[PDB]
Amino acid sequence: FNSSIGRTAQGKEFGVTKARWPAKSVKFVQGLLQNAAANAEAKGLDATKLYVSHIQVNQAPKQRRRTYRAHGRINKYESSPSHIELVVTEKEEAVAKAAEKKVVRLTSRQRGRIAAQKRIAA
Amino acid sequence: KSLYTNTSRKALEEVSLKWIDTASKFGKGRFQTPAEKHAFMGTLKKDL
Amino acid sequence: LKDVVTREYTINLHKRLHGVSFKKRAPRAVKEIKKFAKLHMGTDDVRLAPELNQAIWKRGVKGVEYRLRLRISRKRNEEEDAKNPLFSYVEPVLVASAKGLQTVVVEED
Amino acid sequence: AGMTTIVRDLDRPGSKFHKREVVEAVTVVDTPPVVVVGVVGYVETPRG
RNA sequence: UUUGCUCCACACAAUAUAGAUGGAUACGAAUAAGGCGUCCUUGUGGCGUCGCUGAACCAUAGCAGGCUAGCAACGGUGCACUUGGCGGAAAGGCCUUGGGUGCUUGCUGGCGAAUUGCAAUGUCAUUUUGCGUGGGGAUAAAUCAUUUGUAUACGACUUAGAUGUACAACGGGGUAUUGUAAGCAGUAGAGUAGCCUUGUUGUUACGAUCUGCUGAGAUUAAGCCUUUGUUGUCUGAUUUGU
RNA sequence: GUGAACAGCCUCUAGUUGAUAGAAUAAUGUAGAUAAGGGAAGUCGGCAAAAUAGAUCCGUAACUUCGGGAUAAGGAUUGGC
RNA sequence: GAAAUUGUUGAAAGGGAAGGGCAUUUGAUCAGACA
Ligand SMILES: [Mg+2]
Ligand SMILES: [Mg+2]
Ligand SMILES: [Mg+2]
Ligand SMILES: [Mg+2]
Ligand SMILES: [Mg+2]
Ligand SMILES: [Mg+2]
Ligand SMILES: [Mg+2]
Ligand SMILES: [Mg+2]
Ligand SMILES: [Mg+2]
Ligand SMILES: [Mg+2]
Ligand SMILES: [Mg+2]
Ligand SMILES: [Mg+2]
Ligand SMILES: [Mg+2]
Ligand SMILES: [Mg+2]
Ligand SMILES: [Mg+2]
Ligand SMILES: [Mg+2]
Ligand SMILES: [Mg+2]
Ligand SMILES: [Mg+2]
Ligand SMILES: [Mg+2]
Ligand SMILES: [Mg+2]
Ligand SMILES: [Mg+2]
Ligand SMILES: [Mg+2]
Ligand SMILES: [Mg+2]
Ligand SMILES: [Mg+2]
Ligand SMILES: [Mg+2]
Ligand SMILES: [Mg+2]
Ligand SMILES: [Mg+2]
Ligand SMILES: [Mg+2]
Ligand SMILES: [Mg+2]
Ligand SMILES: [Mg+2]
Ligand SMILES: [Mg+2]
Ligand SMILES: [Mg+2]
Ligand SMILES: [Mg+2]
Ligand SMILES: [Mg+2]
Ligand SMILES: [Mg+2]
Repeated sequence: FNSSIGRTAQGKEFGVTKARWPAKSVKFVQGLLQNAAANAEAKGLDATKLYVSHIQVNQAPKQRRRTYRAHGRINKYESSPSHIELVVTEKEEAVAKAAEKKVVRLTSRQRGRIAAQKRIAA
Repeated sequence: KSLYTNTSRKALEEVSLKWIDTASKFGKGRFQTPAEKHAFMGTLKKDL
Repeated sequence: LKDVVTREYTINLHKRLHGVSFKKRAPRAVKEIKKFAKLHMGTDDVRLAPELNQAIWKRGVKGVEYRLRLRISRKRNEEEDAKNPLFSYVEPVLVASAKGLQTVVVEED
Repeated sequence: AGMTTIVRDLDRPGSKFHKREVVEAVTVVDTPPVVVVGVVGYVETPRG
């Protein structure tokens, strides 16, 4: 949602010409981060490890409202509201390995080259 | 340095300056030297 | 650090106000001062004494004087902890002519 | 730096202003001795 | 921002591949003329020779090529090294010296090979990347923000900013623009009043304007010039690796 | 108050200071303006714009239904004390 | 609690549209079938 918008230098930080400062978003999002930092202190999670894991937002049911256009005509004039939701998580390291073991399957002319590669060589 | 030699007569003319405007270009200047200035107006309420 | 200081400055408004649209000049004048205060003290927080306001709007909107003698007092902020620990406070200083006065430092008390 | 004006005689044997004074405008470029600090050699290559 | 980078070495792990599988094997010029050998007087020369295709040339035998002995040669060749030289058209390749070392199918021997079961590509090239190791080598900047105006709709461009011919804020001097400030004084002033001690300038004042101090006063970089004075500031933010 | 004036412009009383803001000041605009020398050559055409303007005084044509035409035209003067 | 349509995550492709047909490489995924 960017087309026909300003250009600022402050966007080189993310590789982008067009970039904004939409206050009333920030304030609603950071007022919801703040709410998870609560719930995490309350859950006993290490407040240092925390990283935002999931933060989607989709459309909330609109708001009607009208506007008065030329020659005695009405036009919609709608609010566009939002569901936000975020999830923070204790960061953590590693994952080890562990998986299958690959069930190797090779013809009799294919175990031959094998068990001769040992008989023949190292 | 130019990229061809000009036989332009209009070039080769060996010019010789007579006078060079030293009068201030921050207005309608009259005086080249403060010399010339003090010499013409006389002395003022600051000064000697 | 801090420092807690008061000095008395002049400011050329005329230069900072040259060109400015009339109905905006005296408002730009106010603002320009605030600007002038952070240049010197370092403080985002800047307050103008209501007299300094009159001192400004002395001559209607378009009629700001060219020069203004100011008292910029830097002081420590108090209560509900604002971002910065400090603020400025501009007061007008009763001089006959603001011409040719350069910046003095005020020793207080 | 800017321009100024000059007065000089003229040597256009033919013109109505031959051996007469004329006043011409002249710019003036500030040109303090440049300093040599490196050297480069180039080469012809079927590409340039 | 948790030991990050780079070049040399191996180790694992990935991921790819317009498509290895003995060798891209170097004059130039002519074509109703040339290649090569050879002789000479060194020429547009004498003599000879070749072509008629690279079907050539070189290489090619040994567990996808193992393990071994010996003779004859004194040759070849693979590798790491060292000497001297050449190459800028994209040089990144060529050549030459000298030791060391493996191989030699130049020739003669000893041993091995099955059972991959009658074929199943029967796996042997080189791509880029990533993770630890240790053997050298190296210790920057760019961006936001602030700022200049040689630039600008926004981005962009052009300057500046860790302590100095630094930068800003005032102040001073130059440079300009206007046309003589406020104040004070006067025997300037058409003139008007008021108290007499009714004038041998009678006095107190008042009067657009005038004159003096006064080319004075005001303004002057906001895209003028300059500065030994005055005062202040001089590490916030983020990003980047072959 | 100026002035012919309930005009315009400024003020007393009373009433407002309501009309999204902030930063800039590119092109192109809308609305307000000036421009050397020339002066309708512009354009369908003076479209637009500009010039005139109050008051006092001098001066005033053709034509006329004698009522006009007529502020015709053309001119001078205008503060302050 | 379908669709149009939207948010996040996962995979894949994209040198002036995208979608489609025959065929096959590649990756992912799945049935059946042996005895
Ligand atoms: Mg567009
Ligand atoms: Mg637009
Ligand atoms: Mg835009
Ligand atoms: Mg409307
Ligand atoms: Mg209606
Ligand atoms: Mg084998
Ligand atoms: Mg000038
Ligand atoms: Mg000051
Ligand atoms: Mg302007
Ligand atoms: Mg690290
Ligand atoms: Mg030859
Ligand atoms: Mg010879
Ligand atoms: Mg010869
Ligand atoms: Mg051959
Ligand atoms: Mg053998
Ligand atoms: Mg061998
Ligand atoms: Mg061999
Ligand atoms: Mg193999
Ligand atoms: Mg330092
Ligand atoms: Mg400062
Ligand atoms: Mg005078
Ligand atoms: Mg005066
Ligand atoms: Mg005096
Ligand atoms: Mg500008
Ligand atoms: Mg000084
Ligand atoms: Mg409106
Ligand atoms: Mg800007
Ligand atoms: Mg015409
Ligand atoms: Mg008109
Ligand atoms: Mg005019
Ligand atoms: Mg007239
Ligand atoms: Mg008169
Ligand atoms: Mg339901
Ligand atoms: Mg496609
Ligand atoms: Mg298909």
